[PDB]
Amino acid sequence: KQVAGTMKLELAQYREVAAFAQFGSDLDAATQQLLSRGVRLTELLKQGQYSPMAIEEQVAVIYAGVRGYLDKLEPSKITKFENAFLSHVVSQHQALLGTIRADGKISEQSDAKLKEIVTNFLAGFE
Amino acid sequence: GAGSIREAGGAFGKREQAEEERYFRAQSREQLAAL
Amino acid sequence: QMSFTFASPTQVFFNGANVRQVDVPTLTGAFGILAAHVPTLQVLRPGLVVVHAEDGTTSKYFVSSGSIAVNADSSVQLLAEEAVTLDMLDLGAAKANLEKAQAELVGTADEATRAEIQIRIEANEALVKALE
Amino acid sequence: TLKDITRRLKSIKNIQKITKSMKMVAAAKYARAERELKPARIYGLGSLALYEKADIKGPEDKKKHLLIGVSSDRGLCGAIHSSIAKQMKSEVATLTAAGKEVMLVGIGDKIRGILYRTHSDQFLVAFKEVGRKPPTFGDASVIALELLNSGYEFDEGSIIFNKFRSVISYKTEEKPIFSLNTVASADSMSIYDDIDADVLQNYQEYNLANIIYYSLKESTTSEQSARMTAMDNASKNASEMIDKLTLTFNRTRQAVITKELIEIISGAAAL
Amino acid sequence: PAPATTFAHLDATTVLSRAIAELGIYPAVDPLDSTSRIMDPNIVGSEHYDVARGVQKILQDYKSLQDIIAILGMDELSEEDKLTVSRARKIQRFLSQPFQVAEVFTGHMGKLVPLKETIKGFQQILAGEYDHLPEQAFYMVGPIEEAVAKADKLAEEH
Amino acid sequence: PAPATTFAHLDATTVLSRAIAELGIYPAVDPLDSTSRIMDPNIVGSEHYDVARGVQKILQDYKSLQDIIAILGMDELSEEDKLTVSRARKIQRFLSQPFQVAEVFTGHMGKLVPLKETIKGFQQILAGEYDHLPEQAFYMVGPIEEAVAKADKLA
Repeated sequence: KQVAGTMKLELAQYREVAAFAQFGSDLDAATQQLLSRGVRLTELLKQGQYSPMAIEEQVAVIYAGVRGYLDKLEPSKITKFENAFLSHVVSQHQALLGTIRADGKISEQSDAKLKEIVTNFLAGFE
Repeated sequence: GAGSIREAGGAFGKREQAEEERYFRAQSREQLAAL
Repeated sequence: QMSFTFASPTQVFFNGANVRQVDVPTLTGAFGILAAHVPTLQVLRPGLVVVHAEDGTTSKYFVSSGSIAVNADSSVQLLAEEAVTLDMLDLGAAKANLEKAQAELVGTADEATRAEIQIRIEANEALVKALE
Repeated sequence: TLKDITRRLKSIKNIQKITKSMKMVAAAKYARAERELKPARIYGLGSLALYEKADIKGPEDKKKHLLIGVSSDRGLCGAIHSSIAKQMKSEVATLTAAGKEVMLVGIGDKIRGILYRTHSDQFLVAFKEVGRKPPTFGDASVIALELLNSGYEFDEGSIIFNKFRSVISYKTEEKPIFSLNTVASADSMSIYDDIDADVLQNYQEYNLANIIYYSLKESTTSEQSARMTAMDNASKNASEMIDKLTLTFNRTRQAVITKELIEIISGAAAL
Repeated sequence: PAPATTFAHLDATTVLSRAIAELGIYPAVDPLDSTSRIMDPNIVGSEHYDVARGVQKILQDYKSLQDIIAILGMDELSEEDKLTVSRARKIQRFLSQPFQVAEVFTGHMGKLVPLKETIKGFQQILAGEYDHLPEQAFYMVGPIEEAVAKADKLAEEH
Repeated sequence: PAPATTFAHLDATTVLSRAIAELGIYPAVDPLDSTSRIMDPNIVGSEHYDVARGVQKILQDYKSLQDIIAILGMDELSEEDKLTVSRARKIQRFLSQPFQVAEVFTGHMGKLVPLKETIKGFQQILAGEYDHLPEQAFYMVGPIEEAVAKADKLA
C-alpha cells in the first residue's frame, strides 16, 4: 500500500504528460522528470511469464523504483538491474525479506535498511 | 492506437507516405554514392 | 552629458548610462572618450575597455572586436562581439595558445593563411598584457 | 460505415494530441527566444543609431541592389515565410522597373523554396539550418562573409524580417543596408573625425553582421510565437472535428445495433 | 464471427494484411498480428525470441513515429528517430521474400532461407550492421548475403 | 433503398445537398454528384464538355484539399493549391443563382442565364481572368458581367 500509492500517483502523472514524449528534449525539467520517472516505472512493471514474484520481492523492487534510485540508469538496463537486484536481495538479505513478509509493513528500521541495500547495490551494479 | 494517421488513408496519410519516402529516396540515392 | 551603451551580442553592460570616460582599443590606436569628444567611429582590436563611472570608480572589460561610435550629441555606442570581464580569462591558455600560434607561423608561408595567425597572435598578445 | 468513422476518429485524435504537444513545445521555445531578444535588441538597435543620427539617406541613382529575406527551414508558422516572400517579390519588380538590378539572398530553406520558382537566377546565395537551434552571432557572422566573398558589387541593400511586437501579432519590416560609397560620400559624415575610407570599410562590414544578427533574433522570436498560435488553432480545429465525428460515430453505432436487431427479428418472425 | 471463432482453434496463426500487400511486400504477413504458441524462449531459445521481440518492438515504434512523420515532417525528427525508422523500413523490406510459386507474378527466383540465416540477418539489421545500405537492397531477397550483393549491384549500376 | 433504386431510372440526376444549402448556395445542386447521359462531347460540343470537366476537376481538387485546409489552416498549402482553392471557391459562388420563383423570400431579381453565358463565364473563371475580384462578387448573380459589376460596386 505504502509503495504503490506513490507508484500509482507517479504513473498517473506520467500518463498525463506522456503525450509530450518525443519532445522531451525541448520541455522544462518538470515534464522531463515526470517522463523519466514514468518510463523507469513502466520498465519496472515488465515481468516474465510463469515467474510470479513473492510480495516482499515485489515491494522491494517497487521501493527501489519509486524512491528515485533509478533515474540515473537509462531505461535499457532497468530490466537487468531489477533481475540482478532481485537475485542479490534473495541470496543475501533473506532476513529483511522475512521481516517484511511477517510484519506486512515497512518499518523505519526496514525503510533505512532498504535504502542502505539499494544504494550499495547501485554502487556495486554494473 | 498509434499509427492511425497512416491506417486511415486520408490526406494526412498520403502526405505521410510522400514525405517519408521522398526523404528516404534522397537518403538512398545518397547512400548509393558513398558505396 | 555622456550616454554610454556597452553591449555584447548576448549581454548588455551599460545602456544610456552616464559615465564620464571610456578607454577603448581602437584599431587606429587607443583613445579615451570623455563628454563632448569629437564625433568619431572606429573598429576595435583585442584589448581592455576601462569605464570610469561618475564616482571615479572603474570597470574593466576585455572586448575582442566591434565598433565604437561617438556621436554629435555626446552619445557613445560600444558594441563588442565578445566582451568578457577579466574575471573569466586565464593566463595559462593565453600564453600557451600564443605559443601554439607563434610556433605555427614559422611553419606557414602562404600570405593568406599566415595572416590569420598574426591576428591570432596579436589577439593572444593583447591577452597576456591585459591579465598581467 | 463504423470502421471508417473509427479510423477517422483515431487519426484526428492522434493529430490533435501531436498538435497540442507541438504547441507547448513552441511555447517553451518562444519564452526563451523572447528573453534573449532584450539584450539583442539593445545591441542590434544600438548598432544603427549612427545611421539615424548621421541621417544617411542613401543614393537612388545606383543600379545594383541586394535584398535579404530572413526566414527559417520549418513551416507550420502561418504567414511567417509568406509575408517575407510577399514583401521581397513586391519590391523586386518595383526596383527592376526603375532599372535597378536586384539580386537576392535567402536565409532559411522556406524563403528560398518559395521564390526559387519565379526569381531563381536573381539569387546570389542561400543558406540552411536556420531555425533548429536559436540563432547566434556565429551564424550571423558566417552569413556576412559569403555576402562579401561573393563578388557582388552591391550599391544598396535591404534586409526583410518579421519584427516581433507581441504574442498575437508581428509585422514585416525592411532595414536599409548602406555600402561604403554612400556612407563615405554623405556630407553629414564630415563631422566624424579620424575617418578614412578604410576605417569605414571595417565599420560597414561589421554593421552587416549586426543588422543580420538583430534580424535573426527578431525573426525567430516572431516565428516561435506564430507557430504557437498556429498549432493552437490546429489543435482546436482538430478538437471540434473530433466532437462532430464522435456524434456521428454514436449515431452510426446505434443505427448498426438497430439494423442487426431488425434483421434477427425478421428472421425469427418468418418461421 | 467465423474468423473470431476459428482463432481459438489454432496454434500458430499467420494473419495476412492488405495494407502490407499494398506496400509491395510479399508474403503479406502482418508482423504485429501473427502469433505462435511456441514463440517461447524455452522453445525457440533466447536468441530467436529476442530477435523476434525486437523486430516487433521496432515495428510498433515505427507505427508510433509515423504519426509524427505525418504531421511534423521527416526533417525535424532526431537522428535517433531517423535511424530507428530507417531500421524499421529495412526490416519491413527484409521480411519480404520471393516465392518459387510467384515467379509468374514477379519474375524473380524462388528463395528458401534457413532459420539461422533469418535469425542472423534480422539480428544484424537490428544491431545496425547495415545502416549504410539502401533500404531497397533488402527487398525480395533471401538471406542478408543476397541483400548486400543487391546493394553492391545497385551501387555500381547507380 | 428507395433513392438508391430510383437512380437507375433517370437520364439526368440533379442531386441536391444540405451541406451546400447551409452555405446559402442556392440551388443546392451538388456539382460532384449530379450526372447526365448527354454530358458527351459528341452531343454538347467539345467547348461545353471541357468547361464542365474542368469545373468538376477543380471542385474535386478543392474537396481533396478540404481536410488539410480544415486542420492545418490555409497557410500550409502551396501557392498552386492556394490558386486552385481560390478559383474553386469562386466557381462555387458562381454556381449559385437567384430564382424567379424566389422573388418573395430573397428580394433579388431572378436571373435566367443562357447556355453561352454559362460556358463563357465558367471558362473565364477557369482561365484566371477574375483572380482579382473577391469571391463574394460571384455570389447570387446571373451572367459573369453581373459578377464584375457587383465586384466594382462593392469597391
